[PDB]
Amino acid sequence: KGEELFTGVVPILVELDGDVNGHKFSVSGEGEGDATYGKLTLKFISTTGKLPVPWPTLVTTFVQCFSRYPDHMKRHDFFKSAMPEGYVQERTIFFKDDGNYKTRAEVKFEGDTLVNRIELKGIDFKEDGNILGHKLEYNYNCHNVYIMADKQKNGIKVNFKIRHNIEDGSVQLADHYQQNTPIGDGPVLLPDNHYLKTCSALSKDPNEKRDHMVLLERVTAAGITHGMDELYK
Repeated sequence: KGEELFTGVVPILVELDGDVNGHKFSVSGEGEGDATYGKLTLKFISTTGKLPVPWPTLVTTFVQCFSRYPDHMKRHDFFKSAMPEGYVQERTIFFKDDGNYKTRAEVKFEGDTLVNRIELKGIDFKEDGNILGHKLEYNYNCHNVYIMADKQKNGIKVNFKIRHNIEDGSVQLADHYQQNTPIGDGPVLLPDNHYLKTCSALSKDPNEKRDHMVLLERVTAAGITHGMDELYK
């Protein structure tokens, strides 16, 4: 079905307008995905100047439909099943001992292009916190994304904890509460419990002047039966 839509490489467009503790900013991303290898390549650029928050804090915000689901786990892939029409992705991200982001996004095909348009509001951040104070290392760890069906909503409930290395020394945890629901009136794949093993590499474009981020990410569905295909482990 929608599965077919991901047979190969898909171009992606990402749009984000945000406001954190009153700071207004805008980001635009482009790149492509290949669910066959569970691989994404993306570049984002702030259009509103220097980013008021660390790039890393937005990674998760900025298309799980690109995950790699093993053949045997295909009945579990809500994301792809959800579309041509797309899904709405809503989240509440709690930065431990700090503020929080609430986000609402729509992911769907617009032509040949897989698009992710986002609205983000962040509040209660500490002016000299790890976030506003930009105390995060420019890096990213691997994380297990837990997935569950949400029968009642005809979608899924997703939960995970991101671990942000603090330049000072420890880790800044960010707890993610996530919900996905189909935009269309079609039937979707409500899966059995599972998870995606995810890893992201953050870099920069030497020949790029605006504040930006280059993201290389890989996602492999897991939790039901072991695969050698598994990213980590």
